[PDB]
Amino acid sequence: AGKIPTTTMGGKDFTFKPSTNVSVSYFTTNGATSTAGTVNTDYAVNTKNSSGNRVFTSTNNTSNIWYIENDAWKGKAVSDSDVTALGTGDVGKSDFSGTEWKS
Amino acid sequence: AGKIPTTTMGGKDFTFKPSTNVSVSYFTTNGATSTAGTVNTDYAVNTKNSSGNRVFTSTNNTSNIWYIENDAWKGKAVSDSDVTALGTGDVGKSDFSGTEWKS
Amino acid sequence: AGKIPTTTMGGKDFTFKPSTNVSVSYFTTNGATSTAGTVNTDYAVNTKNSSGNRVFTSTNNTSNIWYIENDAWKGKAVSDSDVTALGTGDVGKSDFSGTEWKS
Amino acid sequence: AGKIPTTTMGGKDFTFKPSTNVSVSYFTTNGATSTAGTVNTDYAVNTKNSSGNRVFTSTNNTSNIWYIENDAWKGKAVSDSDVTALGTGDVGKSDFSGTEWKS
Amino acid sequence: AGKIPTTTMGGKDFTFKPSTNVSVSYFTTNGATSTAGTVNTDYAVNTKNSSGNRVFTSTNNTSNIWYIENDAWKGKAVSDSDVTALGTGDVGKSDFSGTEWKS
Amino acid sequence: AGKIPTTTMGGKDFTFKPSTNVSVSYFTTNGATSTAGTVNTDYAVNTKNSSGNRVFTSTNNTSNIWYIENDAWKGKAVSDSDVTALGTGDVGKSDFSGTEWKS
Amino acid sequence: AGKIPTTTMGGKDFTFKPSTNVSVSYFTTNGATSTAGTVNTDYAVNTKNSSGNRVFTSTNNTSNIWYIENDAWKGKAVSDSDVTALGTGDVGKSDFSGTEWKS
Amino acid sequence: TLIELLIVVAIIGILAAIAIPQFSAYRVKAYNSAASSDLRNLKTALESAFADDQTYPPES
Amino acid sequence: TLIELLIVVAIIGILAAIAIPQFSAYRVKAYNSAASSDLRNLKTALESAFADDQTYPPES
Amino acid sequence: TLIELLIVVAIIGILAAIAIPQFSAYRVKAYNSAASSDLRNLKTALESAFADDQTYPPES
Repeated sequence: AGKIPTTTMGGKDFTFKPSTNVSVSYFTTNGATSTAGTVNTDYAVNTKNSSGNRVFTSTNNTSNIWYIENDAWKGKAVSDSDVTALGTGDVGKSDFSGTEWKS
Repeated sequence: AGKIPTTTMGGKDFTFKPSTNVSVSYFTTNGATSTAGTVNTDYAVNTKNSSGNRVFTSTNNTSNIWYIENDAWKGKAVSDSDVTALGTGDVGKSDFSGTEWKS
Repeated sequence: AGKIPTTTMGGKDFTFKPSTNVSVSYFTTNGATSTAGTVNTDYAVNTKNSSGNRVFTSTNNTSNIWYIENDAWKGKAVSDSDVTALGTGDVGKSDFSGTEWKS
Repeated sequence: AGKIPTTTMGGKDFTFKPSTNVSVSYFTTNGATSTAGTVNTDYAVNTKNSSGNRVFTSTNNTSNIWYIENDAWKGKAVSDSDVTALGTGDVGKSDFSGTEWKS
Repeated sequence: AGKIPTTTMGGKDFTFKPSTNVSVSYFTTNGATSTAGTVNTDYAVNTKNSSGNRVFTSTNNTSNIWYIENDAWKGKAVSDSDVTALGTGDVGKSDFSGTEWKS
Repeated sequence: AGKIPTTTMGGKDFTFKPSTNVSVSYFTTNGATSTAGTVNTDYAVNTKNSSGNRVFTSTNNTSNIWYIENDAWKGKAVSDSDVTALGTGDVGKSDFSGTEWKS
Repeated sequence: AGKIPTTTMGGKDFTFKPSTNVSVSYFTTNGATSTAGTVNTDYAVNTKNSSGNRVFTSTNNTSNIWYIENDAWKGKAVSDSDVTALGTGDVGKSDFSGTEWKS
Repeated sequence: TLIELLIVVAIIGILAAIAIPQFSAYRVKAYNSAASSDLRNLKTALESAFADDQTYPPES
Repeated sequence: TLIELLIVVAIIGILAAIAIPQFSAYRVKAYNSAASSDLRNLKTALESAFADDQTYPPES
Repeated sequence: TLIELLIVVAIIGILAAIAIPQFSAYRVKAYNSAASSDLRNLKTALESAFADDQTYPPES
């Protein structure tokens, strides 16, 4: 769970692959349960280049691409805890108060 | 007043956010008065990137996107007076004589 | 004559403006005679981007949008003779034999 | 036979043309026999874009637009046999058991 | 019971099918009892798109189409209890006090 | 007074409701006096959509539906004075000279 | 066959030329048959600098650019057999198991 | 390449001005046609009520 | 040159955030307008069936 | 300097693989939605022709 989806609920492949060296983490309402009768109304997704100092994230009901840009982590993947990514839950987050910013 | 609306009269969010570095100014007939009994029949809106030399504007009863493109201002926002934006009033402006042009 | 109409017979504005850089030519049965007692039963209209190599046209009693796509003219307007537009007359043209094609 | 009708029994043109790249096949009770004394009480018609993976069909006594959506054929027309279209006969088909579905 | 009728009392099919993805619920005085000697003087019927946030309903002795528009339910069908539909009983409801509104 | 009647003199409901967003004004000879012994021989009635630029009216002894179509008022109801509706009195008006027209 | 295409099916030039010293090999479903009635739904293409130790390849239904990077060949072209290029057939190859890699 | 990012910008500007039309009349006509139909319906209601009671209904 | 590859990066970052809008309401309105039209159609079906049999059809 | 021409090469390689997506489904959906609209239009044409001649038009 928590990784890039490989197939949509309609049985068609998610038909998208990441770049050569970027980590991606993806979260939705009902996880990986491809029960063919559920509806994932929201998503939260984040990406970071393994050698990059920036993690980028976006959610379903928001525009813009929101970053953090901490110089500290430079050889981590988004799977690591100390990246402050948007994990399971807080999937909509139509507003941001004081953590991440792009405006 | 004069800024991007955050919520429509129906109580639903205006559900749109601007780009990372663009200033936006928005004007309507009855300003910010969300009296739940008024009808704003017209709008006048303009946008400019803070580092851009062009300000873009459009109104309710007009097609096309009308610009000015003065090299002079390059680090201003549309809130500044010396941008020659479309302020409160002149909200319809279905025609343009000699100030701004896109045709 | 032969240009985009600015006002309909009812005295209301034709309330449509073309794109930034597209030439438009418009023809009807009785030309520009706004005699307030005539009825234009048909129209023939064509458009082309000044920098485009395609001219697009349609008539009253036809579906589809019929083009020509001659690479030759690339900086002309539809007002020019060497564009092979649909001029005054041949306003209905419910069928096309061998000149222009979209099917 | 089996193609889009060009003229109705009243001698008036069928006055409809298909899109730029869509194949259409049309079937009725008495075929093309414009004997000026017959009555076609039913029709069965199907359409597919030549580059599309879906064939769409409907009949006289049914609502909804019923598709098949087989990825296999992608450059075929509805004239081809391996499209599983609704040919001559089975023109009413007010019900569908297990072949095509839109509900 | 409570679903779209398939056949009228005269033995003729109800000869109407719903849209591709809309749930429908239908109620009448004497339910499904096709005893060929009863008379259903009233009906209460409601519809909602499975992905829609609005449920629409109407009854026999009323004009207009009355909705609720709760954002809460978005993947439910009218068969679900938490939709506040017009169930069996309250079939006429020529007036509405404070629950649903279209005026 | 001056609004849509809710009940006829026979004690039966007027059993008609207006559309979702249309204002209606209704006038008769003896107003609202349901004295159970009077006879209203004539009526004058007008309707307008709150967002519409046209007010429609008709009277007892006239055919056709007579409109005005002033672009000026667009968010008014027929209750407003500046709509030039047919108020109390002039209830028959079998002829129209120069104010409103449908012919 | 197997080389860079010079013209597309529409009769327009393929309007692209390779770098000064790079070999290119290109494969498609129906080879060089410009029969003006076929549709090449897929492509497989590979490039290598004559003095380079890397051969780069991509196909229609895949992202990323997949390389091999064998130091062995350094003065070969992609026309040579001992380069392990993607020849005719295996034109889609939406997945790669253990031969070439970019992830 | 920089030239590619000079044509991306040159197409974004083109596709951001496609002469977007005003959808004001095309909806007020619908509103008007709703009101007119409603009035023509109300006339039927009134004239049936008169044929019931020999009188048009009292106001309100 | 390195400076060219410093502006390519500076434009890729700009064109990767253009305030992409949420297309959620703009589709639920379509779904709602489909359901409402369907119901208004079903009303015609019901009221014709009654004018056939003096009774609205039995459920199911 | 040689080190500058070692980072130009190291950025050209990065910006030449940005996970370019396949634009196949995103267009076949458009083709399908054109064909479906066309069929729904043709249904109107057929049912108007029947209301003219009490018969659907003969084929071809």
